[PDB]
Amino acid sequence: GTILIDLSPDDKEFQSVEEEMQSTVREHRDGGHAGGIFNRYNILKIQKVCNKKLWERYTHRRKEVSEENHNHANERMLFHGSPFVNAIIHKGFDERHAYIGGMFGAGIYFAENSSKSNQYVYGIGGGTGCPVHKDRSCYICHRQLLFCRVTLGKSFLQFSA
Amino acid sequence: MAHSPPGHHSVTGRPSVNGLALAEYVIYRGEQAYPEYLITYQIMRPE
Ligand SMILES: O=c1cc(-c2ccc(O)c(O)c2)oc2ccccc12
Ligand SMILES: [Zn+2]
Repeated sequence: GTILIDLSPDDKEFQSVEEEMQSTVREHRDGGHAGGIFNRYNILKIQKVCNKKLWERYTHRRKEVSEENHNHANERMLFHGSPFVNAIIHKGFDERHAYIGGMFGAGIYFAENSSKSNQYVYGIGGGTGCPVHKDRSCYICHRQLLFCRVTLGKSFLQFSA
Repeated sequence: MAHSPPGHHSVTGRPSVNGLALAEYVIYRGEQAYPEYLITYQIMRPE
């Protein structure tokens, strides 16, 4: 049920998503090991993901959370990077997309920094880099990230490094 | 997949060392997220 619509570079929505992508690049403490060395991206394409069933599944849960939390979903737009982004856009998030070894337990992880999600595009820790050149810093090969809508509700604040 | 802490719907991982890092978040139900945009890109080699 999923379709992908190309946004024109002239479109304000392309421009605001490119800006959140470009503006939330940071340096990482691994010096680029996991995601590569770069300060900016060459954005080749931005596509809107539309799937009716997955959207309704999201809004249902969003209402349950909201009603348990004085009518506040606490919704955010956050990045997600993975070798399975082509499965996620078709079947949605589920326990197969969970980071069993993550710092906050077995769940599904999202980032405010685009460059944090870029570290997971070729796998946990960047895996072995691009399929074609085996390069975690490949400048030739095309990469893909998801920019996602996420419901936090009453969030348990974990302080951490 | 684990459960969220009793009385809560997600976890916020607040950075408490790297002052430039933004937050990270964890949900325990896949239904709490929706993939809005697919972005195709190259990282650019600094000049
Ligand atoms: O975008 C992320 C993807 C993933 C991720 C981790 C393990 C996986 O098997 C996966 O499919 C995605 O982890 C993150 C951790 C912190 C912040 C963002 C991410
Ligand atoms: Zn490559």
